Amino acid sequence: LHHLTRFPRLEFIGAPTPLEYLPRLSDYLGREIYIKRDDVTPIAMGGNKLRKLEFLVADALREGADTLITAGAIQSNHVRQTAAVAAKLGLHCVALLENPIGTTAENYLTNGNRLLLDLFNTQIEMCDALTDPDAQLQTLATRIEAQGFRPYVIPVGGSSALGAMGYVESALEIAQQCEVGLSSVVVASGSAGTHAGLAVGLEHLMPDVELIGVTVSRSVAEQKPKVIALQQAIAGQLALTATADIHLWDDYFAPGYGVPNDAGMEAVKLLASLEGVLLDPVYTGKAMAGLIDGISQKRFNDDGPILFIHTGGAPALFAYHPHV
Amino acid sequence: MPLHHLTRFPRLEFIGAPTPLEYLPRLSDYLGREIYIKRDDVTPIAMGGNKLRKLEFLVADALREGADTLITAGAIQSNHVRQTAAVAAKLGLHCVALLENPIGTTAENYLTNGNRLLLDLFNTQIEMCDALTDPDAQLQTLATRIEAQGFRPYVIPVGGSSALGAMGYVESALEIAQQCEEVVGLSSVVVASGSAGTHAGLAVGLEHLMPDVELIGVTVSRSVAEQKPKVIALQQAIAGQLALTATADIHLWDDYFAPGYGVPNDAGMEAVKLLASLEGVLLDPVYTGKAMAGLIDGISQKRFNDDGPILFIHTGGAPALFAYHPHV
Repeated sequence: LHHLTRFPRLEFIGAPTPLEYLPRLSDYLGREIYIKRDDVTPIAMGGNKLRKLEFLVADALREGADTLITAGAIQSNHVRQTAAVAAKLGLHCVALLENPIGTTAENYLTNGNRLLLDLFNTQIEMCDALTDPDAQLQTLATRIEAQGFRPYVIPVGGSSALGAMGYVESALEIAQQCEVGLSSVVVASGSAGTHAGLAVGLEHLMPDVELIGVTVSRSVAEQKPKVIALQQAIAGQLALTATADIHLWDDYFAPGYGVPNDAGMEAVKLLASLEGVLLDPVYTGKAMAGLIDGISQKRFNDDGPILFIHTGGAPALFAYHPHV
Repeated sequence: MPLHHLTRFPRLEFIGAPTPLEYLPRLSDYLGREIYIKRDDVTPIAMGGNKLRKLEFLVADALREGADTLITAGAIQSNHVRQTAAVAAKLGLHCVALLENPIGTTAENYLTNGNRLLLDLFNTQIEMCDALTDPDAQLQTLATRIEAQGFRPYVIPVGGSSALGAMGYVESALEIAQQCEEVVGLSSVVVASGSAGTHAGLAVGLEHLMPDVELIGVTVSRSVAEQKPKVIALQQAIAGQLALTATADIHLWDDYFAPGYGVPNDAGMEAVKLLASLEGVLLDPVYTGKAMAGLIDGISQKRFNDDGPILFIHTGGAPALFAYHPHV
């Protein structure tokens, strides 16, 4: 795994993020539950996207870029973290945003992550839909370049093979921190970089552990090709083999990306009330709902300890309140 | 060596490792002065903040007493209440909160979003009152009612600001001294001064570890005349508990909080926008935005002892941004 040091990398996090036992949640579910606190990173309310940006933005600087361009929903955590990093480094930031849920709710449209974008002086470009994100970002990049800037394009969710190296890094922390008998790891699976990064790292570091991605936007059939593709791409770049099966549960995100559901919201309440831990309605709440039902349906490989990867997202709580 | 009596006070571990102390190169470039930041806003519990350091001592005391319930008070958008509630949930303690609306707003996000929203997630029992006219007395009346239900209550004062709670910031000063060692020779430290525990704890710690550093408290709710005896009372009580003397004068600037506690002002807003746009750092309209506006003006007016490096204590507060939006 030494090839990770060959990639340029900025230091946004520093020390490994905490890995904690959750004794009250464990007592309630009758199962040992641990949490990787990737929500606690120091930049602009934190999250998983920061691990990716350590690599992506290092690349951006290597190319001498002065502008970061990315895309996501109005309430995207990735756009928020990209914009914070841009501000920190004196780079301009252009965000291509969509309204994925057709809401006119004031807090969704203007509060939460979207509010922070304004504080970070993000240039906002609206679009009807992100039907072809890569191509749409490329078009915007040319226009911004025509204005006299030197743009660097960061893909949706920061999920490229390079971005996903942040989660190979996270896997190293996990492996060091777990040295008890961990059986399963649960993570939200969205743009797939987090899932795929963890997949490559955990195959080599903790081969006996089962990694489960809980989809937040797509069926198993649509999502599996995406995760596998990144997995193979990451593996090649690190000069590793990656043969582990990708596991995905798609039962926990209906009626679609960015729409809260009851199981998800109840998971948010459960973690807040038992552990003082804040999840979110779009990602971690749905992923935790998956973990809980996995216990209910005896869906994991065995009865042993489960590690939940907290990827962040809590600023969305304030955007989604009171509804829509 | 000098702060060794801190050992005798029981404490829970909520923070873990020392919080980051960071240079702010873009802010420093703009202000023409070396600016560092102590990131007490980045702690692991429910969006972080200064109040957590106090809770390490207060809640340890509660557990030693056999208490199963935490009672405290503050504004609807109190960070202290939010952090207290989060710790209570984590430890399986009941939490009861006496809340007031200090600004008389009817704005829906102030009333129900931000910190207030999180209170419901932590299952806090919420008690409204017209105003916290006598917080200590009102807390005791509530404690009596709660005790009558069979609960074993532990009353935490507004802001967590008792001599015991303030030990959290004596501890913070130890981190600061260690982090600055052979790295930076600080001239000044700036912190928001509210219920006064943070200011007072830092005052005691810094007098002993870094006596030549100038500690500036920027008031968020009171004039220098009203605030200073509160800080001094705590400073002296903290020193006593540690078998130390504290002879340092307390310094406060009160020019930066008008028109009052919990009301945003223009300079505060501009300080929030400055830190966000230059450093990707999130301040808040009630506390840190106002303290930072003080730091900035202090530089502009040459209010500090000299032209040397300034450390800003980031005490947190950012969830209030979502409560104050779009207006109050």
